[PDB]
Amino acid sequence: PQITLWKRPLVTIKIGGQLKEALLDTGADDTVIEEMSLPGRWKPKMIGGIGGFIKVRQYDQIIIEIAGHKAIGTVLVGPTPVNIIGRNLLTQIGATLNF
Amino acid sequence: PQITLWKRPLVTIKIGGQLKEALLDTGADDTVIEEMSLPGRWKPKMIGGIGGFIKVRQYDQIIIEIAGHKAIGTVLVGPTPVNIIGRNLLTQIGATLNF
Ligand SMILES: CC(C)CN(C[C@@H](O)[C@H](Cc1ccccc1)NC(=O)O[C@H]1C[C@@H]2C[C@H]3[C@H](OC[C@H]31)O2)S(=O)(=O)c1ccc2nc(NC3CC3)sc2c1
Ligand SMILES: [Cl-]
Ligand SMILES: [Cl-]
Ligand SMILES: [Cl-]
Ligand code: NA
Repeated sequence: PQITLWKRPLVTIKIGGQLKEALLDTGADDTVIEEMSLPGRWKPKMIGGIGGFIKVRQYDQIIIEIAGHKAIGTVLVGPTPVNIIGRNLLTQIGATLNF
Repeated sequence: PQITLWKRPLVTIKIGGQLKEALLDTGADDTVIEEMSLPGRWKPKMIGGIGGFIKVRQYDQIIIEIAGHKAIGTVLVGPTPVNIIGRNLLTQIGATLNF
């Protein structure tokens, strides 16, 4: 698909058996999801955004389905105001910015 | 161009006759630049994201070149960690997301 940018580029994802709405975010290195449980090992991380830093849990090797496309990668879980799909997963679904 | 996302989508912008680096950011509604001088009057705004928010100065109808493409629109100036080109200007340069 081609997604215009007149509105936020929101998509449905499936993660951890749950459906969520998330923003396709070329400005995000990593994927950051609101509080939820995920299986397996995690480690803490601090990540900076516009308003300073938040503490997150880093889960590696998490499968995800983004607007129907599967991939796998690291997911950060914590108190983000928006669920964001970052470049680490956008690459895997073949997303590009075109102009 | 077609910009893949294996690295950050950094481009050169020109604003006030000077070149700066900025992130093409589909997750940003608005364009936010580090402290600089711009002409005219400004209005107040707050913009929030990961970590919380920053207070910025809103300048309207500013001439800005993004990756060689000419735009004229709103620029927010304040203590952002990174210069961000948001959807207000990405739509002026004709950018879409594609996969
Ligand atoms: C979080 C999203 C939803 C909004 N932001 C754009 C976003 O692309 C921001 C842009 C950004 C990049 C880096 C530092 C600060 C901001 N990305 C972001 O925080 O991603 C984090 C993810 C993790 C941790 C790190 C690493 O990569 C960067 C960073 O991986 S924002 O906070 O920078 C921003 C920008 C413009 C803007 N305009 C607004 N307009 C107001 C609503 C009417 S609100 C707003 C918020
Ligand atoms: Cl990853
Ligand atoms: Cl590729
Ligand atoms: Cl604008
Ligand atoms: Na894991």
